[PDB]
Amino acid sequence: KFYIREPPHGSPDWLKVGLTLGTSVFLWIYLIKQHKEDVLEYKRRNGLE
Amino acid sequence: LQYGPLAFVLGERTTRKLTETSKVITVDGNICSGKGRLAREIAEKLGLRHFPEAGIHYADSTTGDGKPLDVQLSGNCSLEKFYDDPKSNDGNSYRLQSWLYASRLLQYADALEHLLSTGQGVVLERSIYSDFVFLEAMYRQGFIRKQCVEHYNEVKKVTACEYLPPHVVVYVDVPVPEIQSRIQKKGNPHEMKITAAYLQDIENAYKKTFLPEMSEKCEVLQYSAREAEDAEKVVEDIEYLKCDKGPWPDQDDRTFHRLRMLVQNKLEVLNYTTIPVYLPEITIGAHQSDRVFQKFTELPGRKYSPGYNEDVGDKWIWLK
Amino acid sequence: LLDLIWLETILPKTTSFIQMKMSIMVSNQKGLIKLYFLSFLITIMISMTLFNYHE
Amino acid sequence: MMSGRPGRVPLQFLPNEARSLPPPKLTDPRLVYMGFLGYCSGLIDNAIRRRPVVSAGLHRQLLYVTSFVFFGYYLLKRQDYMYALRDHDMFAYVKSHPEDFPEKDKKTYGEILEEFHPVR
Amino acid sequence: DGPEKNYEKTMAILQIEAEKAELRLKELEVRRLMRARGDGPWYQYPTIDKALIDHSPKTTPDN
Amino acid sequence: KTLLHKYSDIPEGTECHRKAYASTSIGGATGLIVSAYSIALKPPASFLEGVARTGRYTFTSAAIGAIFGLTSCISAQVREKPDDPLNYFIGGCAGGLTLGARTRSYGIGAAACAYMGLTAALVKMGQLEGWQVFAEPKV
Amino acid sequence: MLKIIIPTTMLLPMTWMSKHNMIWINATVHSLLISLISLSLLNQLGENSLNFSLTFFSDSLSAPLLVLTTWLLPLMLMASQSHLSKETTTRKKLYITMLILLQLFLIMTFTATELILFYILFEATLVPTLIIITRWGNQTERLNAGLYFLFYTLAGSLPLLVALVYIQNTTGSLNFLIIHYWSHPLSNSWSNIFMWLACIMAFMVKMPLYGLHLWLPKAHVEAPIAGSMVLAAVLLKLGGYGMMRITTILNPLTNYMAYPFLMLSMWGMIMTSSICLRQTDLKSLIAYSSVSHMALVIVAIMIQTPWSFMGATALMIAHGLTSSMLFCLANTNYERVHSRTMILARGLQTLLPLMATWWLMASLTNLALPPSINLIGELFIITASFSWSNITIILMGMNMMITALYSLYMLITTQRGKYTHHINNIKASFTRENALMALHILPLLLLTLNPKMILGPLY
Amino acid sequence: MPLVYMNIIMAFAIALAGLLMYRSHLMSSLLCLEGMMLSLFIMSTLIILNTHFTLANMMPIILLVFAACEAALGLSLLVMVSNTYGTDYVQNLNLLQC
Amino acid sequence: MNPIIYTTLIMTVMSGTMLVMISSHWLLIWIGFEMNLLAMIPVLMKNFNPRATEAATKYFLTQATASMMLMMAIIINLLYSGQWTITKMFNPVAMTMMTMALAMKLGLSPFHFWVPEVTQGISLQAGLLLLTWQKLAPLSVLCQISQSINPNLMLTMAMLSILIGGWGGLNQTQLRKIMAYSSIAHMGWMTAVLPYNTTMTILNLLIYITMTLAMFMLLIHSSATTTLSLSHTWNKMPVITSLMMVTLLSMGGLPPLSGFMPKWMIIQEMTKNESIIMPTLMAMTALLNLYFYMRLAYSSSLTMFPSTNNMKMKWQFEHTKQMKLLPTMIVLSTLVLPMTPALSSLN
Ligand SMILES: Nc1nc2c(ncn2[C@@H]2O[C@H](COP(=O)(O)OP(=O)(O)OP(=O)(O)O)[C@@H](O)[C@H]2O)c(=O)[nH]1
Repeated sequence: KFYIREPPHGSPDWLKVGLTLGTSVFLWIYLIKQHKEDVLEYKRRNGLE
Repeated sequence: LQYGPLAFVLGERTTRKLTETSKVITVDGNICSGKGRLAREIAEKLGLRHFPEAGIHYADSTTGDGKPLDVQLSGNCSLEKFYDDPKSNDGNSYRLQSWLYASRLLQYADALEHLLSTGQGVVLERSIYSDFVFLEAMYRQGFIRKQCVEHYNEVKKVTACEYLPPHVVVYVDVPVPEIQSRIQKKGNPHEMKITAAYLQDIENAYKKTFLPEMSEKCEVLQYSAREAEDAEKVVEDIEYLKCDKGPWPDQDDRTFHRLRMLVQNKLEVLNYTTIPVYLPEITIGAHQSDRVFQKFTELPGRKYSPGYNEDVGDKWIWLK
Repeated sequence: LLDLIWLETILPKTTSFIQMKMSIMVSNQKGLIKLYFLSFLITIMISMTLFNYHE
Repeated sequence: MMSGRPGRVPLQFLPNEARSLPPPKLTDPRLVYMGFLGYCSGLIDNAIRRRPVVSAGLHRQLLYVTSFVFFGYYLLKRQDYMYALRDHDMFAYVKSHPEDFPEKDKKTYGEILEEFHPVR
Repeated sequence: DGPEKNYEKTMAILQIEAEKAELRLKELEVRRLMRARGDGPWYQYPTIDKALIDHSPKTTPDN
Repeated sequence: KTLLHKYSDIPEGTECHRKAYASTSIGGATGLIVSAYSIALKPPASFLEGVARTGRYTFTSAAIGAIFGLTSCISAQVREKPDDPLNYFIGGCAGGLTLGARTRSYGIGAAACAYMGLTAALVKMGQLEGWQVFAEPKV
Repeated sequence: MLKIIIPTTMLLPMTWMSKHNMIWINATVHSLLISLISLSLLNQLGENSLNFSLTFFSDSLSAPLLVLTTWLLPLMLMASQSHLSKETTTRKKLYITMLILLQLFLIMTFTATELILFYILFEATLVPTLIIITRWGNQTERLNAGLYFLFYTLAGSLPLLVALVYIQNTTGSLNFLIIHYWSHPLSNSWSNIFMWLACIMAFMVKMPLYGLHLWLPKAHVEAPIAGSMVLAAVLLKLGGYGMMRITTILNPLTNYMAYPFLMLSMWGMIMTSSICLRQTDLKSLIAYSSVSHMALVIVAIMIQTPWSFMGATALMIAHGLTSSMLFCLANTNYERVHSRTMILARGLQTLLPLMATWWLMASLTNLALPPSINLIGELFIITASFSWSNITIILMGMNMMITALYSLYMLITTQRGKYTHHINNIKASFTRENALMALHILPLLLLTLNPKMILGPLY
Repeated sequence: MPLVYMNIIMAFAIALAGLLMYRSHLMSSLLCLEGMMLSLFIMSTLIILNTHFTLANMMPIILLVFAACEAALGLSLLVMVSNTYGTDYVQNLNLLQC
Repeated sequence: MNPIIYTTLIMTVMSGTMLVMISSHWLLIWIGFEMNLLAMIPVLMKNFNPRATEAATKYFLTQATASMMLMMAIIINLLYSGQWTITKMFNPVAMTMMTMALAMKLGLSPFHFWVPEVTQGISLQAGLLLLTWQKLAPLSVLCQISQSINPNLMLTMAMLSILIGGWGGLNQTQLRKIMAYSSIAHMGWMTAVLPYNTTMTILNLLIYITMTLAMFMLLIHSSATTTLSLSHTWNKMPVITSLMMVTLLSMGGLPPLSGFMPKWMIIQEMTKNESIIMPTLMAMTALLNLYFYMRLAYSSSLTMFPSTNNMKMKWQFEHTKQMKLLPTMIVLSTLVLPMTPALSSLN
């Protein structure tokens, strides 16, 4: 192609990409689970409902 | 993974791969003194690879497709203008010398990286240590001013000391009048317009500072034209010398790590090639620099990081 | 006389010149260790009881 | 202000009691703005590396905003707990010291002698 | 929209901001009192804990 | 602090001699402090010229403080306006011109008039009000 | 106000990703719809300020200025692509971004509710203006211009910040509604005098007052045209607006310390006007005229009379429009001649009849020809000052006189004469600039028809 | 507040004054530093021996422990200033002033 | 230096700082200080130039003097109180001596001439380390003992730091020197706010740490040490200078950038403590810092400067050092103002 040598990131690293999405979905579903736990626990703390 | 501190911590050394056959050589001599020929002969006789003499567009060869970029974009200087009109106010000559210095600097950088990474030896046509012969020979011929010479020396001291001298260097001794006859028979009209005093001055500057100071840094092999004709004898000479002179032996793996760090970062190597000194042939103006940098950006493969330019045929940029 | 002479001299240029003049006397130290530590020494008892920071 | 409050246990983000407070909403404008900082950090990261700042490395930018929002949630919960503690210590100290918090015998402007300044 | 829009909105805004204002004043006064006297939940300063003290009979009787 | 307190004990205007002496002592103290720092950071060449430098600095500062004190007391007594901030303002130009007259410069003492007199007015205003430059932690 | 804030913020991605040719068109048109949306904000309740939310509110003083800024934003866009044609697309996009950030900060400033937030955005307008003045400037002392402008603004800004935080600790809140409804009389304490000085001098620096007005003849004269008009038209109004907000808690002290500054403006407006007469550059003349008009606004503010406030607001609006138009005309002539001395190119009335007109009513509005909003705004202040003190009139009476002189003088010495023979680059009037002066002029007479809108909160 | 404490404190004061004043050499300043350390050791030892703070007698030992470490590091610094300078004087150590 | 040796030395510096910030015994805090000092010198000597030796010396003897002084204070406190706990000083002399004993470590008082010197002599990376990590420990000790400070001494220290730092920064073209003077000014700000509310000190320290990190790693990625070399970066790489000027505006504290939030909050605190002259004084004299910030910004991005022809090859080659956490650092360096009340998390 253009570059005579292989590029530093030309073909993307399937590994690092895979961990990137894997951690991001982890952070999102942990965030959601935490929010639900906090809202229910706050509801049962002061006996609101 | 490219070599870094983590590789040394892991255990990636370079004394292990480096052997006796791992040699870095430069074949130096006068103009068309058969240095390229003899360099190739010692290359494939000793089994070592060959990087040709660095020129204007050797760096253009290093990055991307390797085609020689536009002269204006790649240092706005030409060897043909040097040969035809030597003395002019535009100062193409010192621009030529500085760009050739930096190109040979990066050539030596890549050469050092090669035999410090894979262990295969490297052969070259001239180098930094033979680069000064030209500039001094020109300056003695009423060619450039001494401010350009002092900028050259200041750049040499701060961009050559971090590197270490070659293993062996071969000199092909060809008399200057024979060189004049050779350029007569060559045919290229530009090399006709040469001062024979300039050729004699190249020869003088070679065997007055280059070879002497070389002899205290590595092993020198002075060969006459006929002596260097029979390449087998010169390769068997370079085989049997001692390979025990210079800073190459007293070179621990930690200084190996240092020199690999230096060579692997090209921007570091030529960082001091652009020191602010404001020389009449070196200061590209603000407007000229802006336009020329924009032109370099519109050139394919030079807008984004190498391996990300979509215009050139890259792919997977959105998950790269 | 007023705008470009007296108005410049009355506020902007005077302050700029003051800062220019005395930043020089602040930042022109000879860098010697002896005088630096001598100044540290003098500050010691100046803060100790000369200003009576202790009491 | 609160580093010396009795009952504090060191080196832990939320001291258990904070769950009795309403957790910050996921829609919270402070939270989404901290997510915006995640997007911005991606833009500089691509720009700092000579990349197509908008389209390059969608995963890298996506990681940036996700990371900022998570630490954003916990910081907001920590932020609200301290302000709640500030109000709790305030009013409790107010009630515990009635003499130092006098009440005012309320009267109207018809009896306040507010001087008038003629605007001439 | 009608004038009652702005009227009730200004009622709510004015009440909320007045509450904020005198709450800030109470905050300043409470902070002053608690820093001056220390008889409060915050502004407490570290002091040596008594459980470190050892009460076992030592060599010297009248320690 | 007691050396400064000497000025505080003497009411402004009255006892002009004692106030002048106290202000002269304030000036002299600042003078030897500045000269000590000067010969510390900036190296002198010998003992006698070092005395010349510190004497010049303490002379300038002592003159400044003295004339400030004299102008303040005589202005507060002559006009019977002790609370007058402008009482210190004459100490400014007195502090200004002579300081320039200590450096043999015109613009130096000309600008020193306004600068030093204005700062003198504000510090005096510190007496008039309950200002505290170094306020103890209250809240 | 987020019906105007959110579209202004979202205007940034449009320019920042638009193609190499669509940035100007898109920014101009969408800024025009933004101005159209802000035209609604002229809807004002009788006496209650429109409180959209806790942090955002508007009344009959903030709304006209906000409409002025929003309507102005297309005008820099139309005036800039002449001197910005030969630039990289990214650099042009950032210039546009600086302009949008400036307008956004001005909107949050005018609609701010707490005095601290007002201060934050008010000063925060410095940064985009600094970039515009410094990087894209063409003259020499642009680098000096930025330093002078920033330092003059800040030297007043920081004491204002200290005074505002002290007020927050003492009074309880910096909210305008609270500090007005819960306003308390101010005692004649000298600490209170310094508090008044801190609360006043920042705005008076940006007013500017005479003496400390050197940042304009060294800033507006040097900035690119877009920066020049956004400076003179609105950024000058920042100090007046802030003073109108802050004099609520600055009485009855003001009058006793109103004496120095008032006359400082009253006398100053003469000298600046005289400085206008013996000028050499068009832009400097317009800058000094702006200083004089803003000094008249200063006098209006410190009278603290209802009539004075209404005339003040009218003068701010009219002066913004007139100064923007005059700067645009000066840029047109300068670009056509690539110089700024008002002697190099004279007698261009014949060559450019529409420019000759545009200059004619630009001068007329600058000269305050009745019944233009400039004249009524001036006259209301004159009547208020006369009620406060009679002698003012002669000084006032001097001003427009000298003003009228220079108000016509440049027109005599730039178009009403004989053309210069050696110059030939004056081409046919590109309809861009003519249209631009149209969008400058027609709203001026339209507001002249119904000045009850720009009359301020006292009406 | 007893007497021997006065002598040790006064000795530390003169050693602090001596450290904060250089004349020619680098070794002399280091010696003055270790003299400061000596005064500190003697003072602390006196204090803890007098108060029968038995668990605290290790404190002068740790003082000396870090004392020797700092002295070693300082004299290695002097080794390098001698290697790049031939001598050890401080007035010629001026290359960083500009 | 062998990379493992460098890693161990960095870990020892961090462990000394941690020992300072976690120990209650005075001797242990001094031991952390000693470990920090001991492990810091080789980090400076990493590049091994005579500048490095000069700077490492000047660093050493100042820190050694400060630490010995700190022992004199600890021993006096023990003599007059009998306690090693870090609560408060029971002898006024001991504390009015440790105040400058802990000051030369920060480098704010007239005990500041060492800072520009060491900063200029040593390399840029070790300069980042010295100006960022080497200030948490003494500031932590000051925060712990803030209850019993003589306010006059500490405020005078802060004022002198601010004034001399801002003035000295006006007269240097080397980036290391003006960053050292900027660090002195920020030391003055935090130390001024220290006696009243240490939470604001922590907030200002965090903002300064992140923002100086961003500034220094931008400098490293630009490979610039003098003003002309930094100005030359526009031709090779313009985004670095573009971020440079924004980060410099944050250095000066111009809002709505992040750098205002400390300068703002500090002013809000001491005016609550009836201190009015001091906040105004600092607010006005921060303009000296701002002046050379704008001078640096002018000749870095706002005006493109004469470049060098050999940069045609420099544009040809990209960077290799990643400069981790830089894009995040810029973001917390410029836009965190709307999340200002989050400072309550520190409290
Ligand atoms: N100014 C300048 N020109 C150089 C330098 N090194 C090489 N050149 C030029 O590059 C070319 C080198 O040619 P040579 O290798 O000497 O001769 P040749 O004709 O290629 O033949 P061989 O020597 O057999 O390879 C000539 O144009 C030189 O003038 C240098 O350091 N400075």
